[PDB]
Amino acid sequence: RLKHLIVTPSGCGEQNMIGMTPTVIAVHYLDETEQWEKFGLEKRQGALELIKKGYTQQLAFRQPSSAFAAFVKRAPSTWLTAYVVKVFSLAVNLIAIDSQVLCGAVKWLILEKQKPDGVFQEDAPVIHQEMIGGLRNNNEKDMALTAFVLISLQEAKDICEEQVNSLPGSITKAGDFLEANYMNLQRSYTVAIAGYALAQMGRLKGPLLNKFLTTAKDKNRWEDPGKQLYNVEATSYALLALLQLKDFDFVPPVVRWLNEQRYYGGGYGSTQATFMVFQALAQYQKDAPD
Amino acid sequence: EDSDIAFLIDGSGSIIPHDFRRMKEFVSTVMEQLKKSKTLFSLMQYSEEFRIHFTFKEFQNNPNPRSLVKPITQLLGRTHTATGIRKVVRELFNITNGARKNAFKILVVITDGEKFGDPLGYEDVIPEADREGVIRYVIGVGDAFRSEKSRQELNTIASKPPRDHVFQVNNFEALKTIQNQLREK
Ligand SMILES: [Mg+2]
Repeated sequence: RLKHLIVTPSGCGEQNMIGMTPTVIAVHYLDETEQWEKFGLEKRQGALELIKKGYTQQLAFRQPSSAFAAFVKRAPSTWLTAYVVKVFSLAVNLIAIDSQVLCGAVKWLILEKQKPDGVFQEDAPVIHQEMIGGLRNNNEKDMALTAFVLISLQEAKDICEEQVNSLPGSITKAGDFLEANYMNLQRSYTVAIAGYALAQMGRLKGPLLNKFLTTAKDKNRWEDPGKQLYNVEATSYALLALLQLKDFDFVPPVVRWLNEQRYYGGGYGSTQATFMVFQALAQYQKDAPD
Repeated sequence: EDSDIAFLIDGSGSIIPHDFRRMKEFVSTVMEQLKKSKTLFSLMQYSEEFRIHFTFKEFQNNPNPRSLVKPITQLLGRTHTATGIRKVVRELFNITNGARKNAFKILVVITDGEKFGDPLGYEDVIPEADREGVIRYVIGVGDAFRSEKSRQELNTIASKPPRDHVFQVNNFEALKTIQNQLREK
């Protein structure tokens, strides 16, 4: 069913990535899951070819602190600045990229994009808030951000540890700001993502857990009405947030639902969920003894 | 000819509904063909939370199993087995719930062998089950024998000997095995 995910990257600032994510999440599900037997196997490099065409094009507009906006001369953002960084954590599977570039990016994101208290104010919102998934019209100003930064950073941990020894601080105090101020949230989206980052720091043990655990509607979804992309994405956040405590109880429910929705990636805007949909379906089969 | 049998069934999310389907069709068939010597039955479904579906009285008033068992549904939580153990013997195996003086106490734990999230450990709830004399069979399900800790948690639930106490779910022999184990009692 999944034949509609290798897509042509394009667009000035991020559409290349918009096309790079369905071109990078396929080779990440398909590979780890040993599903390279129906097609014939002559395309695998075609994607890496496709990837070396877009990520490279994504570098046509580097910024001096290795920062990333859609636009160079502009004061650059932080969602595309760190999210293309996270689209690369799946690239390391096959593509050959260098590593000093991200540590030269993070040095700025801690020197000029974190407050003494663990806040992360996106000092440049973007013009494309449809690529961002469920980050548009929530009230919770910078909780969802402070953890979305933390997960982007911690995805490529044990990578920028040599070149930049500042990073572990930004991770810790951001997650501290989370744990002391994670319980007092209302929505499940913010519940889901920040649970996972404390799970990344191993710190998701306690009532902070209960709220996140609680919020499960029928134990197989984090229910909100904003968009299914918000729910399906945060379900894939909690699922990754679940594999990290090695739970094998609450996982099949999710799996069941996540395998009756019959979502296989696709559509304008369907950018965040696409990534998460199969990133978590893939790490699942990596842990689950089959 | 005195006999009180309890059921401590896992209802955690690690139980797939077919396992749960198969639990209900299994626990029933034990009942239907075993109206013997006034054998008394109690069940409780356990998970993160717990549900006494019937005590002995609620059971004594209605003997029709198929009517009893069809509606039972799943809880989809974690696996608090040991905390479900002490609650059975303290609540289901209380006379206040129908337990008869001088009856043989047997508990049939239907679980998948993965204790999880129980604030109580296993070391608390077994030697009390010994000091209080419940015969503890374990009916392990799904993938319970594939790995190591899952089958070992089972022999830690069952009493000794395990060759007469630990059984597989699919085998329809365990009931005949208690049937003959009572038949000679
Ligand atoms: Mg379980």
